[PDB]
Amino acid sequence: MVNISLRVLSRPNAQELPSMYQRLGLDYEERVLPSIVNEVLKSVVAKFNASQLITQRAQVSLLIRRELTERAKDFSLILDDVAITELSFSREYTAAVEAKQVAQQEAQRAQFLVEKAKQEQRQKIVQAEGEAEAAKMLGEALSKNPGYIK
Amino acid sequence: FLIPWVQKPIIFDCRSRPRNVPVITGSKDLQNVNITLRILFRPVASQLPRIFTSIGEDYDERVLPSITTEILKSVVARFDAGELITQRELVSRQVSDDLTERAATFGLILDDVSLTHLTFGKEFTEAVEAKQVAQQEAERARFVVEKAEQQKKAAIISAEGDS
Amino acid sequence: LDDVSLTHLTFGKEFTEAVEAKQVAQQEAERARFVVEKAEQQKKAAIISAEGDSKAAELIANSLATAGDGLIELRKLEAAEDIAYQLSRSRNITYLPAGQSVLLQLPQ
Amino acid sequence: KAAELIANSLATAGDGLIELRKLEAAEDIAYQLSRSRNITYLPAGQSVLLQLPQ
Repeated sequence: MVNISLRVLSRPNAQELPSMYQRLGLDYEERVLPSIVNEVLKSVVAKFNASQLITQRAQVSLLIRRELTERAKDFSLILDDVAITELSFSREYTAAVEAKQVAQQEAQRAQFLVEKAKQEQRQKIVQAEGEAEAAKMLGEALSKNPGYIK
Repeated sequence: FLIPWVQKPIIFDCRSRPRNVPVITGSKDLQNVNITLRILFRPVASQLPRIFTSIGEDYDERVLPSITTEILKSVVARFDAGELITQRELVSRQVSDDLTERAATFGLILDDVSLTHLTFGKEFTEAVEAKQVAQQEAERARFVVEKAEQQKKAAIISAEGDS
Repeated sequence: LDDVSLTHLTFGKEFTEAVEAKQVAQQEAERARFVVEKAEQQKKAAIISAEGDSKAAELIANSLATAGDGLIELRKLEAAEDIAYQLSRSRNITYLPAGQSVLLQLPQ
Repeated sequence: KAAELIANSLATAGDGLIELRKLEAAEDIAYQLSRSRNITYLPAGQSVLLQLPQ
């Protein structure tokens, strides 16, 4: 079971108003929206697994948006935006957030270590190069006679 | 001197006035870019009769937004988002010349055209921040290189000195 | 029936014992699993380090090859300096003596 | 198992992989065998507080 709250912004199409009134009535928003939204949301959600809902949410929201738009259009409604808000379980949501927080932090730290390793490797090479050129320079400099080297 | 009911003077302001036109355009990368163009322009004094007859009193509102949006989108499409950050001056110039060319037809002269606030707003901070961090690290790397050179130099001089 | 749920499986004395016992045992399990996974972490770290050095060596060799023999030579010197430092890492600085406080009497 | 994994990783990573892991370990061991840290210095001393007449 997944609890999701969909937020939708909508406006009627100005040209179709007479059709709206005839078919739906003045009450167009209350009668049509909840029905269509529940139907589409259920239909879309059914396709995806719970794990996907968490990672994939942007994809699901767009999918619901497109489907809802198509359905809404027949109603002569225009939807400016459709977004899923609050996907959850009571206790499970909290646990879910905690789990995500922890995993994210560990992953980032892992990258810290890798990055630092890279940095040290680079430092080692640069210093080796530096010493090398320093040696070359020193040797060339010695041209100020052997007393120089001594 | 005017004849009171017969003629009516329409006074236009020749002064340069700033106009900001916000435009949302896509870059070549298909990234959304919000740019507000700042335009300072004024009417050409000799053309006023023509402008009034053709476009009208409100010609600033009618012509400006259209041409500006058209040109800006056309220009922006050419470059990618990364170029927009580095290359900003070039883009502004190109927008300026093309805009001036177009504006001239209508009898408007543009004093200056400049891209202002390449965004979004969240983007202002994120972009600057990201660049800042990169810059700091890069420069520190610079310090490292310089310091290494200095130490190498010191070593050479010391050896010479001992010599 | 809307819902049926067991509530308060007890009794009271044992209830406390039960929770306590659960906690301790679970902690023990926590420790065991944590230690093993951490061992894995160290395992990984060692492997990554080895591969890291590995790549570093490859890169250094490549860089020296480009930079030529002279490059190699003084890298060798740097390394020698490092080795020498590590072999003996210590030193001190000398100072001349400081003084202590005293009272000053001003003459009349 | 760590040894085993390393060996396998080296195999995938090729010869170059093994060589510098070897130098890494060598440096590690050399490091611990002789470890210590010293510091550079900045010379200094107190100054004097002198009152000037006005």
